Amino acid sequence: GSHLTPELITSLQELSQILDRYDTIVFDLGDVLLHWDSVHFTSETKGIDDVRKMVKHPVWQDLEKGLINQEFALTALSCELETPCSKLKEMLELSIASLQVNPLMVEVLRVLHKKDKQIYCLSNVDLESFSYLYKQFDFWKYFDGIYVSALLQLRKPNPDIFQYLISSASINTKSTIFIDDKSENLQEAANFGISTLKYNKDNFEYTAIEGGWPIPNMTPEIHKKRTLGEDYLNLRLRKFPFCKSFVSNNVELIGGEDFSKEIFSTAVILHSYTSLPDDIIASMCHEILNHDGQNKLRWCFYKNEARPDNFPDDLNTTSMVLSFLLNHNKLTIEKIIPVAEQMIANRNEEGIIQVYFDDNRPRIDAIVAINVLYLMHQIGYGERKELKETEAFVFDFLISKEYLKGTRYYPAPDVFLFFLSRLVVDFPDQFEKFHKPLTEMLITRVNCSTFPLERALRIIALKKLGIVNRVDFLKLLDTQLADGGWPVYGLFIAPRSNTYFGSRELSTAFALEALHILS
Amino acid sequence: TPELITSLQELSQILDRYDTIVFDLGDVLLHWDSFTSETKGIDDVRKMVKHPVWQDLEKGLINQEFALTALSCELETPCSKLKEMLELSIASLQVNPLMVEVLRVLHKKDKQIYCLSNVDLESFSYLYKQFDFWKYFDGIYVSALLQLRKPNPDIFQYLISSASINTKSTIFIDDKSENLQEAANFGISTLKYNKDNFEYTAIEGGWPNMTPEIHKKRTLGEDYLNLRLRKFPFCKSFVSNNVELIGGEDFSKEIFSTAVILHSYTSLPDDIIASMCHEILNHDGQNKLRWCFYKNEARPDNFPDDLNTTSMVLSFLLNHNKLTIEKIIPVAEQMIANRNEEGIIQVYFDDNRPRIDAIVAINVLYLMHQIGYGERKELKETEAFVFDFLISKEYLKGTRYYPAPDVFLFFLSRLVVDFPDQFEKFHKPLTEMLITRVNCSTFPLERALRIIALKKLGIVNRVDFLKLLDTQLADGGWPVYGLFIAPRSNTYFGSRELSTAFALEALHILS
Ligand SMILES: [Cl-]
Ligand SMILES: [Cl-]
Ligand SMILES: [Cl-]
Ligand SMILES: [Cl-]
Ligand SMILES: [Cl-]
Ligand SMILES: [Cl-]
Ligand SMILES: [Cl-]
Ligand SMILES: [Cl-]
Ligand SMILES: [Cl-]
Ligand SMILES: [Cl-]
Ligand SMILES: [Cl-]
Ligand SMILES: [Cl-]
Ligand SMILES: [Cl-]
Ligand SMILES: [Cl-]
Ligand SMILES: [Cl-]
Repeated sequence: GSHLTPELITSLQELSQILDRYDTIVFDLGDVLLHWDSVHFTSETKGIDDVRKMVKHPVWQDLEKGLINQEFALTALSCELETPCSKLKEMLELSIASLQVNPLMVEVLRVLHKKDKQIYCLSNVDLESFSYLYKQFDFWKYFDGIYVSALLQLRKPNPDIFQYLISSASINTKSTIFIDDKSENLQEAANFGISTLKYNKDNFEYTAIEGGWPIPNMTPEIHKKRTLGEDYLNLRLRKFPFCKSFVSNNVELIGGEDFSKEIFSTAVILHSYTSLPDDIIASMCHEILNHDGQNKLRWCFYKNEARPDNFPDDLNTTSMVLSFLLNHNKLTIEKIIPVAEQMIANRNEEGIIQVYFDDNRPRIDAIVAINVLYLMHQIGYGERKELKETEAFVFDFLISKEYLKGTRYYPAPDVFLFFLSRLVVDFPDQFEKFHKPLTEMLITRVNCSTFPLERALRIIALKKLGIVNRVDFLKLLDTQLADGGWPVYGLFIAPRSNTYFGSRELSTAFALEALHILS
Repeated sequence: TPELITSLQELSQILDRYDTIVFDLGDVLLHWDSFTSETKGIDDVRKMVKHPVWQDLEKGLINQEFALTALSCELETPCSKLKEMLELSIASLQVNPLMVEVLRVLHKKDKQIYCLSNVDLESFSYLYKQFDFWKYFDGIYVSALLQLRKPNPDIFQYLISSASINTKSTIFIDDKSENLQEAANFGISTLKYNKDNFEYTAIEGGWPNMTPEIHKKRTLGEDYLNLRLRKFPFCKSFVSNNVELIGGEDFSKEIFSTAVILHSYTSLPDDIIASMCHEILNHDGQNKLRWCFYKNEARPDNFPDDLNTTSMVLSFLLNHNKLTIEKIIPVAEQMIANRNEEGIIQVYFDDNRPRIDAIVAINVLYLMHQIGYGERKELKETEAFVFDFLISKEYLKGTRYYPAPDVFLFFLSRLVVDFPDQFEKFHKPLTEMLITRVNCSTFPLERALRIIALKKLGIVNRVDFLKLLDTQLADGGWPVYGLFIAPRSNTYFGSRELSTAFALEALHILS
């Protein structure tokens, strides 16, 4: 008998010794951390009765990979399974509503987290189910990274999903064990050198895997597109370190004209793309410091030559600039704190910090509130009680889903979620209640629009929150133009004239950040 | 080392030696005469066409608005100035009168003749409308429709495979050396066009992309469709209030879907054709060779026989030798007795339910020409109805029973291509419309219609075909699609069978 022989495990003490030997543990969700009831007769007798007929149908694979959504999958299945779609939907909702944790295995996960193991979730789940599961259960915080088929356009047991996890997370397979109930997933993982642990009803099957042989994707294309985009952006900003911009009446800036007389794009690029060459940072920083419309560490959007009559300094440009200058050691907190105090003196009747340093131009904007809050927490103002109404404004904007209508100056919903994730992730103790609702919204928006900049925002925000969004990443590659830059995009607007501002530089900087953060 | 040629008589003997001739458009068939500007930015269009972004535009990845927007940034020229220059360039193009005559003669001598050219979609649409040599090509291979461009060897392989070219007897006329160089690598002889002469290289051919995956998907699709129709030869249908039939309920009580499939997908196995033909012949909604859309069990009270089901059924049976023209002609005469006061043939056999529909008129006209009624004078107004519907672009509003514009263009293409002498004036306006619509909607059945109709008109639409491939589900079927509606209640009918049958016809016709 040449077949390897799994060591049977029947005592939690044994399980703990085995698991303690490994640096990295990979969990499945289904029937390891969760269980559910699949049988649901309804008020409708026609058709199937067991949700297992749906999840094992080939169409379910398209759902799992994010190619189709649940409405679409159920339409196809109502035909193939000769069952009214409204019954299929009812069956699926009831099954989903009946899911619970596996108490032993969630406790296992919590303990491995305490012991500072590296823990990853690798699972086939469709996108809307994943959203729901993320909100409903509370073991996600135990994971160092979450790899879900609907965000990957891959599914177990395809070898490519194991290869992508191993590469994405830099896994050393020799000290990695994989817990799953399906034998064909475990066999696929062992052939990558990962040791296996079969989760059975009353036992565990433990197979140590010496491994050692090397590992068999998109990676060559990726390196050339990254290089081509870098070269494109570096040439643009070495030639024009004052970031150019075009104005038009549509988000694609079709027929836009060169404007190039506002400092905010430059600040945005400094603030967001973390791999700029040092010489470009210096030249762009110089444009910030020497900008026309700086008055006593307050910044105006416009160069003086372009400033409309009576156009005030604004808190969005000032917050983002002060925050960048402080992070790069060009200003001290003690110089910034008096300007922050003027921001706190800029609240309106509801207590919300406003957009302009000008009592005759009252406005609020939830992204401007976010970036003001970011600066506040950065300088030590984080517990000033005068911030409470501004934070609640931001919180309700998220929870109410009002952000789906955009803000006054930023129409795209993902921009709000993106700048929010900077605050929620960089100051986690002060923003815990934002973490899950924010991550849940982002999950539901994976691949929901085609604009490269929007794609890139979702990639970066989700990855900073522990979740790998490979789908938006792939489609982001498809839209690089042949000179290596991405298309222009209108990131913000003058709302009364409906003028969009944007640049190829802005799109390309975020696209490269997204490519970098998943590398 | 090329052989320099300056004798027309020689050229004629070189060209007579080849079965297959490939033309480029630039310099070979169209040349230009280059009007200044003191505005800021570039003066010659040469800088746009050599910019890497121009390649995206030629490959059909972006349109002209998009490319001009990027180019206006990289070239620091106002996009409106780039746009004006582009347009003046394209409109100053003129035919090459010698080559157009060479091409007319080769066509009249029965050669196989192809156009292989890098041109963006909107320019091609304009040039297709502007000039009248397109009719001498057997197949037009344009980069914006292929998502390939010269001189990459992929585009030559695609052409050789797509048109089944024997390179031994093929010669390529072009004026760029790198294009000819690449063609030679495939065994194709070259004729470099200069203004004073041709350089001719004879090259010995005759020696032997995504074909692996295409085959799997075609096999998977055929297996899905064959299983569905072996199990339900009365083609099923679902109904709902939206084109995707989200929320749709099984209906399967109308015969027209079965007729559409028999009529449109030409590779069904013999046994499925027989069972489905049996459903047509046994349909109880039938009365003296007129058909009703509904089974009797579902017929609404006083619902009449209609010319759309009847025309399509009679046409299919005549074509599959189940009925004779002599039995059909008295039904055709009843259709001619069904004109409204404007002289247009109506939808229903019932003077109390007066309706017209441009697709019903098309399928009636098709039957008429098939049976020898093609010159009856009573058809004149119905034909003018269809023509005005096309030319006026009113078809973009859909017809009464078919909301999707490509459905009208697709059924028109069958008529126009199957009876080419009676519909000449339709050919170019119809091909123009279809060209501007390449890749303009996501629905698979619509993609498929544009692919099939364009190929029948001699233009290879690979853009729509590649996107078609991505929407197949893992069981081999494409998603359900609402092909027609009961307009007063706004009910869509459709099936996965219909979507799948058309998608497979599209894959087959480009194979
Ligand atoms: Cl639970
Ligand atoms: Cl959690
Ligand atoms: Cl997969
Ligand atoms: Cl500059
Ligand atoms: Cl400090
Ligand atoms: Cl406001
Ligand atoms: Cl707002
Ligand atoms: Cl904190
Ligand atoms: Cl023509
Ligand atoms: Cl190329
Ligand atoms: Cl049947
Ligand atoms: Cl006959
Ligand atoms: Cl009518
Ligand atoms: Cl109509
Ligand atoms: Cl004819």
